[PDB]
Amino acid sequence: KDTYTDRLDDWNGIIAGNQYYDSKNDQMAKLNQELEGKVADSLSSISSQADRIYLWEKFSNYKTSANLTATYRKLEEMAKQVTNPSSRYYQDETVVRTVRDSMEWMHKHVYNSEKSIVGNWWDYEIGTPRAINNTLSLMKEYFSDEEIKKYTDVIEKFVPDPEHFRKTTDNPFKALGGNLVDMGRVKVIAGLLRKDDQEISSTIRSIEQVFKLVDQGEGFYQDGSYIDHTNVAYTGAYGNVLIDGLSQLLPVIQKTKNPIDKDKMQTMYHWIDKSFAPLLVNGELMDMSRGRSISRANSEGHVAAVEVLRGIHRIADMSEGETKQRLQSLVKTIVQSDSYYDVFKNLKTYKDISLMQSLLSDAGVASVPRTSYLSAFNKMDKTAMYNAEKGFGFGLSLFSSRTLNYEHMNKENKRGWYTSDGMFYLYNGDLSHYSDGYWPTVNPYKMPGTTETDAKRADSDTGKVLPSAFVGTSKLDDANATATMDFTNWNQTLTAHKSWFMLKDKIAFLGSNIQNTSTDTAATTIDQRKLESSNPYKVYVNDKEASLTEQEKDYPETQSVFLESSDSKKNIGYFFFKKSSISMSKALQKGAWKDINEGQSDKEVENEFLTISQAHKQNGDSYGYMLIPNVDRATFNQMIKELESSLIENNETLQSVYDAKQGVWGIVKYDDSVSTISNQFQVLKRGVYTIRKEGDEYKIAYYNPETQESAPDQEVFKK
Ligand SMILES: CC(=O)N[C@@H]1[C@@H](O[C@@H]2OC(C(=O)O)=C[C@H](O)[C@H]2O)[C@H](O)[C@@H](CO)O[C@H]1O
Ligand SMILES: CC(=O)N[C@@H]1[C@@H](O[C@@H]2OC(C(=O)O)=C[C@H](O)[C@H]2O)[C@H](O)[C@@H](CO)O[C@H]1O
Ligand SMILES: C[As](C)(=O)[O-]
Ligand SMILES: C[As](C)(=O)[O-]
Ligand code: NA
Ligand code: NA
Repeated sequence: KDTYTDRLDDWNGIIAGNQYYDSKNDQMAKLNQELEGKVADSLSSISSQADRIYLWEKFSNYKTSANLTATYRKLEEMAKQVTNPSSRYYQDETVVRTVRDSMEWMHKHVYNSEKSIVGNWWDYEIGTPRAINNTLSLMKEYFSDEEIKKYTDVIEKFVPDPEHFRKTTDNPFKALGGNLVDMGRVKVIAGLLRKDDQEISSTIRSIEQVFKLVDQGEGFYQDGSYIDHTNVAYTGAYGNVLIDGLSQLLPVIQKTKNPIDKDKMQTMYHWIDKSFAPLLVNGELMDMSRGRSISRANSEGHVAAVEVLRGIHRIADMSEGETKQRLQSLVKTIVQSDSYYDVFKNLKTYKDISLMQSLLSDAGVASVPRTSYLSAFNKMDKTAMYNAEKGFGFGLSLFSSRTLNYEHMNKENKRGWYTSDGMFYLYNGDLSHYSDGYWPTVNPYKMPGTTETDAKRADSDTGKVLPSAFVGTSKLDDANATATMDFTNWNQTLTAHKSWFMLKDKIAFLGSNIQNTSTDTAATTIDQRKLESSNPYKVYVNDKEASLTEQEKDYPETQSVFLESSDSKKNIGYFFFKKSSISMSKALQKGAWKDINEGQSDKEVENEFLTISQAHKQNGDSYGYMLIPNVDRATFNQMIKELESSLIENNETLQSVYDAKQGVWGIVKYDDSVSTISNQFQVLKRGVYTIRKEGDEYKIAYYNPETQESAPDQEVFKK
């Protein structure tokens, strides 16, 4: 036909990839079989109505916008198979007619220009328009240009401006990040289908906004942080959509009359290296960056990581030289380190499957274990740490006056209340820990690392920002960093100076100035670990075996707790600097995804959890322990003797831990007094410090979380 048809061909090759199908290809045949099964269920349940109320009973209530998108996506699946020579529905007359009559019908009494948004705007402006564009693009050889325009006009009505969304509403918003990229998958493709040049260029010009790094608001930051929805850490969900979608569009956009400059897109590599890579551990995308996505059963950590990975791979594929090789190496190593999730379970197009296969089999592409790293995403109040030598990841989830604690929207993530109240994540040998139903079964009132009262919480509640701006991480190098959070709980009835000292192969948790003005009880959850019935843990308290029950047992005068597995890479030890009074329990916890996300299944799910907590019955209480993972029993026992005097101070104004072996100090100061440390030096400014001594020279890393600035050494360090 023309260049528009040419671009749409490229698009079809990216969103479906039928030209790349090979029946002898196992992974490919598996996706084909899934699509076959999907079309057969749709065609068999579609109402052979005499013009009935709906096309599919399951998606009948057209008041629930979700049903418009689900319906058109079923037609897209049909379009994918009708153009697949290997599908039993290839060129099938009844499927071609079902798709054509279904479009005329939906366009008749459900989705048209004379309609208004009912329910979610996203379905009307992104979900449905994408499914329609894809359906028409794939089956453009069965539709007339006039029919195509006819079926896309409704998209032009709901989405006429490539710069704003919710345009037909009373309060539209500027499109950026993930939503802006979907604006390209909506208007660039519809523009191609309609052969509308102004639409194409105006939309590509708008998408280019996505390449600019920001220092405020939504978007990617220089330090690797990604914020969306005003002030929510969102690299792992909206960022996913951003890279996933942009990578599909680029090859098509780059072949139109409005290609995008090569230096404008150079920031893509910054996202990959600074924003995405640090959040990927053993093939898992850290949940602290996925917002409300965590409450979706079909998008657990390893699954969400493939959206990013397939996006990175595409980018690598259209790159060249060492950039291509290096990105290739990045994707290869991450995928191969994932022994838990089969990457192919989330590569939904033949070209994506093909790319992955050749990548994994090309001996020319290096696949070397990733090195140690520590990212202080201070612009989104999150910190990611990875130790390659011992093999564990650590995630610190916080929030402040600059960021929302959790997102509960569209009935999703109803109980994420405390997922940012100083919650921590440990990524060890059990790659499935935060998967297999962790979210719907974890007790939402006892999120690991958090200090909270036992007051009941409502599902209808929504996120809040923190009163204090004193939240931040001072990074010294790839293995050492210190963080603090001037914590106040949701109803301002409890406070705590929570601090963390990341010291290469361990993390110290310090909390002081714990006050409670309410009548509820306060306690800090040391941990709530999801167990594997296959790899049971042998629990020790003070080095003596302990038998945990469903009922809470008290362990006063506890100096240590050790969780021993047959696999040392799953071991977790906790060393209490000062004998502490803790309680522990191991109980089967049940729940359903629908409990935390209305749109999910109410099918019962269950998992065994080991919970460790320390109550705080008096004002001015505190806690202090070192988390030491991946070492065996004897090594842990030897290490706690070494750390005997690692606690320097832990009060209302000063918290510090010293790593004698490393010669590294972690310090948090809440005021400007002169603090003398280990009779060696003095720190003089309120803020966060990570200091290392090398001979008589001192390496200083200082960060004032409030002003988001460091300071000349002579201002904060002395002697
Ligand atoms: C509360 C408000 O002003 N608007 C609500 C819609 O929110 C917009 O949605 C998104 C997005 O969905 O990515 C980004 C925008 O920043 C945000 O203002 C919301 O989607 C709908 C449906 O829940 O209700 C509006 O009131
Ligand atoms: C980032 C986010 O949560 N976006 C919401 C949509 O979720 C994404 O949907 C798709 C897609 O259908 O292509 C891909 C992603 O993995 C998933 O996170 C969600 O479907 C819609 C409708 O509820 O709302 C968006 O805000
Ligand atoms: C807003 As609601 C229904 O999830 O509680
Ligand atoms: C139902 As409710 C919001 O009280 O949990
Ligand atoms: Na309630
Ligand atoms: Na509710």
